[PDB]
Amino acid sequence: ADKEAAFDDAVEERVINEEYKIWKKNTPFLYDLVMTHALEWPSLTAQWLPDVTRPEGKDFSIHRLVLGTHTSDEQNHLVIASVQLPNDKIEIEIKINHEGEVNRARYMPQNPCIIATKTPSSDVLVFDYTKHPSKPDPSGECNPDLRLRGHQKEGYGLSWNPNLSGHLLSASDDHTICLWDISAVPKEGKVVDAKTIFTGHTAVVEDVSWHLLHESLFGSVADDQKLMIWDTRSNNTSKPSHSVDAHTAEVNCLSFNPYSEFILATGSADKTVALWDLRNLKLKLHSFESHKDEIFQVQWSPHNETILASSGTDRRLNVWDLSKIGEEQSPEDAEDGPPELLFIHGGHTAKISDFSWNPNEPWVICSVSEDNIMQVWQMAENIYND
Amino acid sequence: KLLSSSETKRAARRPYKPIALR
Repeated sequence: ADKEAAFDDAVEERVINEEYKIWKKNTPFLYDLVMTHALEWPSLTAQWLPDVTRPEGKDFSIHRLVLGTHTSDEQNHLVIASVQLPNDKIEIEIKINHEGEVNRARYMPQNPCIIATKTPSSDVLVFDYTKHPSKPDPSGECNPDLRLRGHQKEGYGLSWNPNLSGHLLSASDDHTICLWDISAVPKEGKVVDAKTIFTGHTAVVEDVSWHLLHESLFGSVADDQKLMIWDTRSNNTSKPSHSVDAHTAEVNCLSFNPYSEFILATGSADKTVALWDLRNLKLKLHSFESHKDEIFQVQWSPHNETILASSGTDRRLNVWDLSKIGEEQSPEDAEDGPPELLFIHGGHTAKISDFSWNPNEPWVICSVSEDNIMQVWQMAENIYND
Repeated sequence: KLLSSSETKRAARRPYKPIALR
């Protein structure tokens, strides 16, 4: 019957708890910081806000995170939490009523009080948290400062242009990518319509990201197994500038390298992260392997150009260092993984839904999983410092 | 040097194995 499945899961859960016990006992040696915090509801999203505040005389600083909720069924919110970090406790500070679970939430670089969210609906909402109360209304009525239309279904991908203030890209399960320019604010239009719609993909579009230097370029990835590079200056929106057979399965994420304008990374259901050179996309630079299941998020370090991290379904977050590619290993070491695999974070015991590198404290990461856990952590300095 | 950086780097890639304190 179906019984074999619930029993096989429970055996798996038992192995998972054993491994967790071992990891926990190992943390004093692997980490200069590990904070575990159980959220009320799981968050599907996490992103550090750009601001830090460092009180005079004090031995910590205060940082903040955009999170969201994912209730079995109860009122859903968009969240801003604060985090106190030791210097050289986690508290919910703002809750905003939200129509369904927050699939993803991202702040506008040019104005961090502005936050876009993706929903179970086709609508892409926009909120400005300074225009809302800290304490949400007990009604649970979601009043968004904007409401963007263009999609027929939900998705995950969401990306603000860091060079053109208010240009928002979005990916959907409808196979399309929509662009909005919310800079064209009306007095109170309170609903916008999509400036452009890109239709090159032939399946669910999992992610989209603006290039960080060139305001006209963006990349998208999809369940058609393709990476596509789009120039907003071309007039053809049904055919990208470049289209690559990126992976042997669904492509769930991409990230542009913040120091190298030609280098990007994609992560896949094929259990690999691929490295790309935009000047010759016909040829993959490298394939990072070690993950045991589908990869859903990939993020370059904001401080270290050769450092990349990836997470997914296998409950692991891996950190990679490109500069170790091709180095020779003993056979004992090669059993553990390729030489560019620098760290495996084993702190989680369920699927990792999102993570974010702290932009103010080098090496600090926040990762969130499906079992409500949020971890903020930093690997031991001798791991990377040599 | 109960624990070397080298054994720490190796442990970084084996998080589910207990760290050997020799």
